[PDB]
Amino acid sequence: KKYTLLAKVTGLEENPTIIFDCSTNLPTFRKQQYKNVKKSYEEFHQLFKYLNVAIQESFVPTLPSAYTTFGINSEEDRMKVTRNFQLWFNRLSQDPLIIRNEEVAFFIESDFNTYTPINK
Repeated sequence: KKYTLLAKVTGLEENPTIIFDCSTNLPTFRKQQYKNVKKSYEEFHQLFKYLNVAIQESFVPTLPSAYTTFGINSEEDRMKVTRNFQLWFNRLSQDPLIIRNEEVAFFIESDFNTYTPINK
């Protein structure tokens, strides 16, 4: 009965890339299954910055630390950062008012490294 947004962070690659699959039934999306979505950290910052000021009635989860995300040096670091982005996606998906915002869809569906908000 509920709208759902399920992200599975599958890996990472200045401006690191976060790789994830996405499953949703939200009518704001073009389709339902997305595989190997690639988003740069700066695109995440753009989405957070929009949501933080656009949805002030909700708590928008703070992004994983840029310092630790940009500072990956061990495979252990890589796993910890992967888990951090997984936790971020999980908390985002748990707010039904946030996932209804079409900027979430535009972020996920736009070309790698191109997302800035459509809405002002």
